Amino acid sequence: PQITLWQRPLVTIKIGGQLKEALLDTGADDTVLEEMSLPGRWKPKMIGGIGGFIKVRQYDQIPIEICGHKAIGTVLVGPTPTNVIGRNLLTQIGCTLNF
Amino acid sequence: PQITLWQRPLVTIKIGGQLKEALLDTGADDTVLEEMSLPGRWKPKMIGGIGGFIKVRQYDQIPIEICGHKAIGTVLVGPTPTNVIGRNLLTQIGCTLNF
Ligand SMILES: COC(=O)N[C@H](C(=O)NN(CC[C@@](O)(Cc1ccccc1)C(=O)N[C@H]1c2ccccc2C[C@H]1O)Cc1ccc(-c2ccccn2)cc1)C(C)(C)C
Repeated sequence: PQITLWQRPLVTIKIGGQLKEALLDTGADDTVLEEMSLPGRWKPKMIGGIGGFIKVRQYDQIPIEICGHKAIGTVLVGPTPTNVIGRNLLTQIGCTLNF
Repeated sequence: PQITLWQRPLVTIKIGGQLKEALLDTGADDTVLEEMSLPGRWKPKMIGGIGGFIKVRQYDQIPIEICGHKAIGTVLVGPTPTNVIGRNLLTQIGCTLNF
């Protein structure tokens, strides 16, 4: 689909069998979601944004659906102000910017 | 043009008679650039992202050119870790997400 940007590019994602709302963010390198539970062991990671950095838990090879498009990749979990889908997953669903 | 997301979507912008590199950020509500001088009146604003909030100066009706596409709008100036082009300007150059 083609999503204009007059409003936030919020979409429904499915992870761990649950539906959540997330922001398609071309400015984000990675994908970070609000506190939730995920299987397996996690690794530490520090991600930086506009206001500084936050510590997050890194889970790899996690199945995640974005607007119906299936993806399997790294999902970060921590105190993010909002759920954000970064380029690591945007590339998996074949997303591009066009103008 | 069509910008892939394998790498950060960086483009050249023209503003305040200066040439700078900025990031096309669909996850950004506003456009915020690192410290620079801009003409006209301004007012303080607190914007938040991963990490918390930072204080920036808000300049309105500022002419800007992105990848050859002219537009005008609000430009924020402050201690942002990187130059960001938000939705307020992405819409003007007809930028959309596609997959
Ligand atoms: C390489 O680092 C990243 O890609 N970080 C991601 C990220 O923050 N991306 N962000 C964009 C993030 C976001 O879109 C997330 C958000 C969306 C909605 C609500 C709250 C947060 C954002 O903050 N948006 C705000 C925003 C941003 C600019 C102007 C106005 C506004 C208003 C808000 O909409 C861009 C960015 C890139 C690099 C550095 C950086 C850091 C250190 C060193 C060098 N560079 C700092 C900011 C993330 C997510 C933490 C993985």
